[PDB]
Amino acid sequence: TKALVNEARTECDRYVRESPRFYDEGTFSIYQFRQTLQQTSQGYDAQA
Amino acid sequence: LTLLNQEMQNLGIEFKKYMSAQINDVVIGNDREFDQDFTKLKARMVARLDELLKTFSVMNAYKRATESHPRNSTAPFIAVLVEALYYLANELEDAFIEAIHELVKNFFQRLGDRLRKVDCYHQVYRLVGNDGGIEQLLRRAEEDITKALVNEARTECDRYVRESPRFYDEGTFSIYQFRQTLQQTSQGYDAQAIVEAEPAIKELLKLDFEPKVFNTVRKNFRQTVNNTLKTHLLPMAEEQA
Amino acid sequence: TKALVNEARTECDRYVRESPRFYDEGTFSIYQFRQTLQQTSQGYDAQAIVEAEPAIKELLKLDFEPKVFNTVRKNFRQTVNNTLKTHLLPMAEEQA
Amino acid sequence: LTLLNQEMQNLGIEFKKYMSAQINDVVIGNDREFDQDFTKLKARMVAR
Amino acid sequence: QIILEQYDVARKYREQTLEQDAEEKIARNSRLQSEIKQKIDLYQTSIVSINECLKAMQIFEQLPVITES
Amino acid sequence: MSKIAPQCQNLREQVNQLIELLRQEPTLRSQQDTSIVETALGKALSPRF
Amino acid sequence: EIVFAGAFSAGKSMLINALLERELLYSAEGHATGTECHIEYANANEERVVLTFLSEAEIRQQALILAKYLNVNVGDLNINQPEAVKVVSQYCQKIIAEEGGENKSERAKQANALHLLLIGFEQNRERINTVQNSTYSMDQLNFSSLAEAAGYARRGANSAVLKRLDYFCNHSLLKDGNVLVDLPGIDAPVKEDAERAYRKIESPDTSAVICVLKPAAAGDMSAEETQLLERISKNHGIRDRVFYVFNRIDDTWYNTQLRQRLEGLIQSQFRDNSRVYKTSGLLGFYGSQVKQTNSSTRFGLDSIFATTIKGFDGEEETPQFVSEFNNYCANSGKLLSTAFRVSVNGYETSNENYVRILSEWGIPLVDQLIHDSGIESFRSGIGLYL
Amino acid sequence: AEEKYPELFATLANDLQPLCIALRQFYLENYRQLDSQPREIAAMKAQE
Repeated sequence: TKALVNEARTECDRYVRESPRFYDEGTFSIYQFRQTLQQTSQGYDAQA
Repeated sequence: LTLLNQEMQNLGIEFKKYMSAQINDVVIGNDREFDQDFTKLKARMVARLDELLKTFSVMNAYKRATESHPRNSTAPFIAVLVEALYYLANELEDAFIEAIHELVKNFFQRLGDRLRKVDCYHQVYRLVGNDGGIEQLLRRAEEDITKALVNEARTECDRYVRESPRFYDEGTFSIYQFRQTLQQTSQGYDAQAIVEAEPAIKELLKLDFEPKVFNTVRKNFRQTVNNTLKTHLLPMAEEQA
Repeated sequence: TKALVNEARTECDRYVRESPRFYDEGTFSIYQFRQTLQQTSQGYDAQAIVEAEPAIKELLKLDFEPKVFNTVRKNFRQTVNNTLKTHLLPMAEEQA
Repeated sequence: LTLLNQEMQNLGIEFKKYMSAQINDVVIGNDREFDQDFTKLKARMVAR
Repeated sequence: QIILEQYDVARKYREQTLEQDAEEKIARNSRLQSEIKQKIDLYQTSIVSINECLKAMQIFEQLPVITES
Repeated sequence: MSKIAPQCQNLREQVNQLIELLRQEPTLRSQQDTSIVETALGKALSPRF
Repeated sequence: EIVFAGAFSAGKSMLINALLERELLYSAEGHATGTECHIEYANANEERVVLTFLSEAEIRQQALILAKYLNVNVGDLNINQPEAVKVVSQYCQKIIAEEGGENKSERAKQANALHLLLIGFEQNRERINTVQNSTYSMDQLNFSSLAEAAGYARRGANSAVLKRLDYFCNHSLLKDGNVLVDLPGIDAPVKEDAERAYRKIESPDTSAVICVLKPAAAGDMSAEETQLLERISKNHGIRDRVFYVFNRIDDTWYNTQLRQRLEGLIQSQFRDNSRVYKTSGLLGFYGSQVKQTNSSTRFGLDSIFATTIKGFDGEEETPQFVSEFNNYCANSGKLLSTAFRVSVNGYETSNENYVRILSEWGIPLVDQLIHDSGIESFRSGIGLYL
Repeated sequence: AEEKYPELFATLANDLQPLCIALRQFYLENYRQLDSQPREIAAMKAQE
């Protein structure tokens, strides 16, 4: 049981690593924040 | 007996006038020592900003990111920027707080030293076998003003973490430069490859932060200090009278 | 409470400062006093000045509304959140 | 006796967690009563 | 968690010297208090003499000390 | 001297004791201003005009 | 290890002599260039000193530097060449004569330094090794007493070529195991000397540091003093083991402006003052020495100040200590709260006025003067700390 | 004889008072701080 839980924990932590499929521009660009920032998000609230 | 009462009233009026004169001399800028202390404050702040930014390291930010997330040995490349912002803001806030402490204590010590010479405060001990409450109220106001100023500085400094548009200028540094390292150039999970981009991000942080610090220090702090002093001391002087 | 009242007092005193919106000529010029002064105000009574009240009211509207809107909508929420989160947590640690 | 000491330590941890949860609920805006009070604040200020 | 578990054992181990430490601390505090008390009486005598000097010819009162408690 | 008085024969030693106490205290030497009092004392004893 | 550091001519050596109540070191202005001093305990029958001379290499280095500054056209083999040594010595003498005196100008001081360096190298050549530093004792150098060795090192040339001096004497202060290390002036012309002093103060072996500060006489702080203070504060190991001493405080007893400047400076900079002290090393030491004299010697004028009282035209030059004693009695006013009623006569000479004052009053006045100097307070404080 | 001579003592006292004020304040502060501590061993041990 200890060996298997160690195996699972070690293998699962690799998921956090950003795969290139996380960077596909056509689906979602990370710069979409700027449109909210430029006077659209009138405050520090993350509601936008 | 009535002459004694007259003298006490005149003493109170004189003390109020002296405190108002001192505070307004500070406000106008006629207090040369306070001007020296404030220019030292501003120079120290600008020097700290410049030195800290020019000495920034990506590895320290990545180490901070790893600390912030104990349950993982790897941090995304983007966490470097976030921890850089937070580290800059936090260190600047600490410098603000320490310098504010220094300035406030020095000003209060100078005021106390020069206040123990005039005949107005001198005359209190002649007709009364004690000082009344001048020292107690002075120390109370010292603590209150210090707390108010440190709260002001902490509240104003936390806005720096917010990403200004100057942080997004593409021509200086694009955020997508990570992909070139990722695509088989970074053969591993080690962030050593990211070290190549350090100068560009340093310049970007310069562009983003310098206007914030310059505006804050040159605009607000002088007025905040003057306002806190003039709004805290005057009522205390009235209560002492 | 002391910290928040100090914050509010410090932030509110900036309103007295004359913003450029207080100087817009097209709405109200300050020289309109001279017409009252030049033999129109036959005395030292300020009754004549009452005629200009609406224009100065509009000027004060223009000058002040942006200040109050900006302050209330931007700063106070963050100030309150920051004060609470920075005061209570150390007190909780000391209690523990 | 040692079980009592354990219980005291756990109590301290729980109190810290509860206070953090309450403050962060206020920060996020999940505290409906606080939102009501703050909107009353803003409306009163504008009306005044 | 474990180290702070056994505070009772540490106190049982330090009880052999806690009493002596407390007695020494009390003695130190009393000694220093009496020292500054003696200094205060010397200062009081000096100020009393000074005030008596200037009283014969002028009106003034330098600060005395009394009921310091 | 018309106003020569006996009480202040030992004013000398009282002032000496005050300055000695000030010197003894280390921290209070920041405020040390004994010698203005000294000059005032000098013009007090054997006054000159 | 108690190390004394500060500006040149700040009175470190004189302050040390005041602490020891002994004229061990030389208070020569323009002559103490790179001479490090060490004082250690020794039995009354074990009083001894060890002298380390500058090697021929070090002598050549400083001679080359001084010649470069003095713009004398000579080679690098001058110190070994007799004729070149004579040429450079005459050039330095001409510079001094043109400047009107060794202490008149910076160039004059450096020219005299080079002149005495070369003279000592010629005089002590047998005692100077080509590369290594030569070390000798009194028995090796035929010195019969510590006073004789102190006089030998007091000479300008011998001090110019002497590198390190390790004296050993019986003193209760040194009994505990305290070593008094006097360092070259931080503002000394030799960058190497200043660096050596800085390294010594920064050295972990330095148990305590004593900073002698000039502002008591200057009215403000020198740049080198500020640099030393900054370096001390930055050094964590020693910033908590540093004591400050303001020497030459006698100048402010009669000058009120310099005095207010000093008081404002101390209140502004040093927030803590349990480690700060004010003293007059000259007056304390000289009073301690005078306490050992009597009327037969004119209270030390014929014995202690015989060298400094002999004028060129036969007139008795007033010793600096006699002048400052008369000033202390007249204008300082530190006597102004005591039972003494000193009176300075303007129709008399300074030396004769001194003779009369101490003849009427005696040693109690000297004890009051020493108490005013305050050497005992600093000594007792540092001893209690250790 | 009458006006000036008393004045010297007056200015002397006026210049003298400040240092006496400082001495009294410092000594009183030290005394009250020392008296703040408990004197009974039973209560003292609890602090340790």
